[PDB]
Amino acid sequence: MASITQLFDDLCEALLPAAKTHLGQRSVNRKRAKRSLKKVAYNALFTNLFQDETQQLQPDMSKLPARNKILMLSFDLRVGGLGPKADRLEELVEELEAAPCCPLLEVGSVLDLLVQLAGSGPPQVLPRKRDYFLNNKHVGRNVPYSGYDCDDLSVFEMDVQSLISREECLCHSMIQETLQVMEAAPGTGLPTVGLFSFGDPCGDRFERDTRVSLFGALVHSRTYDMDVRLGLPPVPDNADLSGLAIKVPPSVLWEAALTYEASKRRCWERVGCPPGHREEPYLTEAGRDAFDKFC
Amino acid sequence: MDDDIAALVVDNGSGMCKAGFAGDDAPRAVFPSIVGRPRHQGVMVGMGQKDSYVGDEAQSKRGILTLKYPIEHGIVTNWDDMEKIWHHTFYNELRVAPEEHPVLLTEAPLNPKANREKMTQIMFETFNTPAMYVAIQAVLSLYASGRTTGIVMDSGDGVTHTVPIYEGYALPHAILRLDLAGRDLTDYLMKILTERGYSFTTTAEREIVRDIKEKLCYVALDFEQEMATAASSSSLEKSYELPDGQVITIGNERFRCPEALFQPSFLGMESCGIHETTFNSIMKCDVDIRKDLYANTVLSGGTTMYPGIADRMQKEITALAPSTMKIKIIAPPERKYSVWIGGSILASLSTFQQMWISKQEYDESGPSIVHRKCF
Amino acid sequence: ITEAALVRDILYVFQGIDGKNIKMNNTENCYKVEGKANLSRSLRDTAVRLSELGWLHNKIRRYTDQRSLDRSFGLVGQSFCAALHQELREYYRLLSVLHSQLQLEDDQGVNLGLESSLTLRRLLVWTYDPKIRLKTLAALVDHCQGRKGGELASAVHAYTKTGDPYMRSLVQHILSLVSHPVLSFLYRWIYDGELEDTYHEFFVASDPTVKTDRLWHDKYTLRKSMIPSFMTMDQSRKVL
Amino acid sequence: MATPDQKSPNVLLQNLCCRILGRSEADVAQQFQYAVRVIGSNFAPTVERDEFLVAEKIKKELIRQRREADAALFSELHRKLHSQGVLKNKWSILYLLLSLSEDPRRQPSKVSSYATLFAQALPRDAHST
Amino acid sequence: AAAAAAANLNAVRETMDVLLEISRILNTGLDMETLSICVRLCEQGINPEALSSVIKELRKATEALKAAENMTS
Amino acid sequence: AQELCLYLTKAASAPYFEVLEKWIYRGIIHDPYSEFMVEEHELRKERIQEDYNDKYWDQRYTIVQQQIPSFLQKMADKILSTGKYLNVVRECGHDVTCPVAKEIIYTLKERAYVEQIEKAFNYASKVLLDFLM
Amino acid sequence: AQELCLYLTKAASAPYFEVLEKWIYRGIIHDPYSEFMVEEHELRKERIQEDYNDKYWDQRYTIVQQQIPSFLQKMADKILSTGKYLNVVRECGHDVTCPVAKEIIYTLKERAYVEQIEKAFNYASKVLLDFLM
Repeated sequence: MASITQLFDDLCEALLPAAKTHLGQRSVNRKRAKRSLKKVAYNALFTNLFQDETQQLQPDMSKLPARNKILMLSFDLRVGGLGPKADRLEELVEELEAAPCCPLLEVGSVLDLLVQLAGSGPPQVLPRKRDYFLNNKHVGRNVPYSGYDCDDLSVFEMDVQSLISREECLCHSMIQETLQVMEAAPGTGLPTVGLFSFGDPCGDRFERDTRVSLFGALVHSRTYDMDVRLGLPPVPDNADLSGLAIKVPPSVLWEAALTYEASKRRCWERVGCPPGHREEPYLTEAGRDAFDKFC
Repeated sequence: MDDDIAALVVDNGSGMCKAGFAGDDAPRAVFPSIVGRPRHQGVMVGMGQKDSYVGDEAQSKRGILTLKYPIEHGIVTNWDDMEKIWHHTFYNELRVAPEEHPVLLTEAPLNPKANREKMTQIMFETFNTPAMYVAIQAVLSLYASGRTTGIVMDSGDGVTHTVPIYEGYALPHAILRLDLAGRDLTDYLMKILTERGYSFTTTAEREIVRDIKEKLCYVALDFEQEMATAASSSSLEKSYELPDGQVITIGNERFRCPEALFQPSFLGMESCGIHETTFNSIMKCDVDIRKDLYANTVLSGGTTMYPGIADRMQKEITALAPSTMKIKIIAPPERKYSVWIGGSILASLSTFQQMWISKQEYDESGPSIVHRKCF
Repeated sequence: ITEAALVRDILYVFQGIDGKNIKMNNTENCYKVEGKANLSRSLRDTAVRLSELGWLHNKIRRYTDQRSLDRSFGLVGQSFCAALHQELREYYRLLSVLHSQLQLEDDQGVNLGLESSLTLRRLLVWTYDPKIRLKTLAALVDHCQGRKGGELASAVHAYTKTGDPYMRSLVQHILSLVSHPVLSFLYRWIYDGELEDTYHEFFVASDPTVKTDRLWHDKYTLRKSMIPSFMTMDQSRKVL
Repeated sequence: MATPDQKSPNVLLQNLCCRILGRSEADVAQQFQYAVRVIGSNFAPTVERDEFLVAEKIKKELIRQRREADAALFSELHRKLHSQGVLKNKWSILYLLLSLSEDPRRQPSKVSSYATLFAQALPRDAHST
Repeated sequence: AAAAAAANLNAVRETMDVLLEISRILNTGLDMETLSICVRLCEQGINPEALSSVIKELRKATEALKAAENMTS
Repeated sequence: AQELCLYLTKAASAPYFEVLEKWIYRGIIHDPYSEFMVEEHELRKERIQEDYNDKYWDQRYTIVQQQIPSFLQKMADKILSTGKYLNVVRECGHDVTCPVAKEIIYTLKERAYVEQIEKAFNYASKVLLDFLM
Repeated sequence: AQELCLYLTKAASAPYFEVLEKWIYRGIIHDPYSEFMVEEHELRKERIQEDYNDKYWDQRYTIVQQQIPSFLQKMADKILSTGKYLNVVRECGHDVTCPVAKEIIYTLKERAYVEQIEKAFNYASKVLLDFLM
């Protein structure tokens, strides 16, 4: 058997993101990421290893047979209208469970993982084109006598409408994305940042100040906007009164709930909720604490 | 590249100490837990010979050095020499400042609290480490197995331990120690090689016999059946050519030697077999956890590298455990280095970074912190 | 002449239709802008750039029409035409999207100087990659002209050696699609002995005149010309 | 401290199967699967959400069992139930109870004939569900 | 062994089909090959709940890494 | 187009495979339009035994070459013989229930229908041989 | 400009590194454009065993000095030897699956491709040595 370290290494390698064609920094990032991902993976692997018993996850479904979880998913799929898919999934699950000689020792545990992997799989599923024979309701040897009910016809119409709408949505999205790319600010969105542009001076404070000062041209202002109308500070109103001072720069469940009993006490002063309201004794008689309060 | 000062990982195996940096897949340094001091102080003093060499350096100077092992039968016997060995490892092999790196230390199962305290004192005062932790080697191997409940079988050269662990906590009442490991099997193999007509008498010839054992011995799935096969067929017999070209023949000793794991009397050991030790450890465990311990049996250490040990263990555990008990023996291919891998794994946890004993905590609590701070 | 009229004409040329001011010049085998004086020379050059795409479109459509009617093109040829038609359908879908965008620009009436506005230059930019695609397809058609069967497969394999990764991907997809029927027929003949070679397109030939006495010697022959370039001669001999 | 909340059909079906069979869910997996399959593709757009039809049917059944006093009691109970605003799908509950109703006379030990009449109910099918 | 290999392959195929259906509904990014590798790991006794949590964490890490790669490219 | 043609082929084979099934399982032609590859000619049964010509064997059932499906052409003669045998068995007064009667489905890649036809031919041959012996 | 050149170099090496990978991993030159530093010469195989010259070893594959990449020039001889060994192994009838086959990527700062080439050379050398012994 592979070592757990080896199996986790293989898992991290397969799960490593496919490197974007950017050659250089991603290789070193990939080696470091492999180490970091291993650390993250081990943190997840041992999440419960040093977790106090108090974070006992809900015991209910974990103790359920994997078959029961699969049946639950099948019921949801049928409710989801994927009846034929639910039937096929049930058939395949029954076949997997029925296999008398599973070559895997943890095939039951594998199924349990798959239940634990429920919702963990990859998803646009191009809608299953209607096989000409599948919608061939009136192509058969033993056609049952049916009414004229076109419910399936309405479903097919909706499916075709969905297909057309999906193609239209894809067209609209492609248009919007292409315009949005085409709509970037002049000189913005270029793939070679700074090679054909004056790179944005976001990094170096000196470069940032140079840009906002226009290489030091600006004296008292800083700006990132290229369309700014340059103005100088207005003449102070007291200049004609006080003269011109040198400006010094600043130095800076319903059924569980059902088992609730309620008071039979009623009154003819109350009709809207006769669940009792505790007359609340008075003059001594409310007990020692009230007597102490009275004292 | 963020030069994250890597914590130190030191795997102290019964036979070999393995050390390296956190986030490495294997310890960077692996050397015999041996410190050699020059046999003749006089002649080689002028040639810049050190007064003592440790580990691989002791082996390289074995001709002129008297070797000492500060760890005997898995137990530290010379704390000053062990600290000197660790210092040599750090400064010459790893070439790191321990004051600059957290140090994860490993310990043997049932290490005396006073021994842990002395180790902590040496680590904090000699190496001035900013932080340290002391973990049981078998526990790290268990963490390397991705488990929080189970029994770890750590088998080095000098000592064997059985360490039950439940929900991340070792079960001390069910921990068993066996003073039978690779050294005893090596001596048995040397004996059977001498009986075979290959003379191994020197410590160099003893090491040759050890290498022969490591290369050609294997664990029979059924020791009696393999012995019968070797007696009935030379297919289990092996010839070995000595470096001088002398050919020695080894037969059932290929499987008779590891047969001592099931029948230690075959090596002349009075210890229980691996099956009996496992049974006794299971009985020493809680009945509710016994199923999981059988299901989480991890093999660790260099003495677990024997071929066929897994099948024999499976057979024996199945014959010894309740038929309803789920028994699973985990024999990682790297189980010779499982301790080091587990130490790297353990030390890599983000939540573990708070578990280190800092130098400040050592100075606050002293060597007794090992009994007071590391739980 | 309004730019929008040029856009409409360019969309027609992309549809292979002559515009009001841009007509196919059969003498130049290209769409020509009518010599009305009001076309900017820059506008004329842009029209020529688009007319290169229209010429490629017309060439592709001519090829499709020429081979769709030719029953003698055989099943492999029909499959190749079908794949080409599918790619042309994708191109036409893209063209329809572009037309809808141009219609949106015409209907909105605003000369929005935004970087997103459909300029003739912007149209050229949006069709630049499509232009490369169409150029690749046209080169494939030209190289495959007159080739059929295993010779067509060999021509496709020859186009697979292109360095352009986008061209490489396209040619790989076309090769896989064309070989699926070709490999099915070939393997079915060499494995099952069925020979539905109405046009003698497979690289294995059977002589029906050979008697059983020479069956091993004479009954089965190799159509060397029909050997796909993706098959080795030794592979072909083994299949035979 | 339980607040009424919509729980998945699987949980409800599991509890129902457990209580009906009186065994662990592991022991009713086959039955659970059969029930799940039947239940999973069944939406009633054809059921007319009209309590009056169910009440009339219940009254007729009670009369058939010679339990006119019980019929009056049932009418009063239905009035009280309408007075309480706990249930929203009363038509469904009443239909289920009537279908699951067992005649105490079937008092006695059997019921005289089963000449089902065209009387019945509405088909609701008329709407485009 | 050959029969065992074929049985393992058939089991992998069945698991992949079931996983593919669950995955398609699941919209999370788990692949078949990784599933086979995990199955080999699962055969080694890994707790399936732990495995699922690890897979989810790996998917989150993969998304973070993809965002980092998209920013760095 | 291949998928469409496959659907169409299966549909067009459905009545033809029904007729084939009727012939192979009962030796009965229920063909109002004479569409099956085998055509029945009314031979006077009285003279079929009397006339040197096997009018029962040779004239009762004839092959319609034009009605031979191209996909069944390789098996047509076996189909003819099978139906002849079934008709003989019925004329002998032995009611033959074909145990191999299965729905025949058009398939493009597999000639499974051919193998089923061969199984039926073998069944009819065995039944006829046992009857004769 | 350095970043742009690095992108361009990686792109141009992609097919070249693919050819290198094919040669080093399979001992097969699948070089349609004669871009690799090693050129194959058609040696008459009959005389490769017959001629005293190791035409299979020495003449079948030749180094194209002009085709030596400047970034690979220091490792070219090792590449030549590796490919020679792999070609011999294939010609010896031992099917060699190179377990170390990995994508070779051009990098400007790191000579990772050099280390990968060295690993492949060592693997091929080991395989060849075992084959010869």
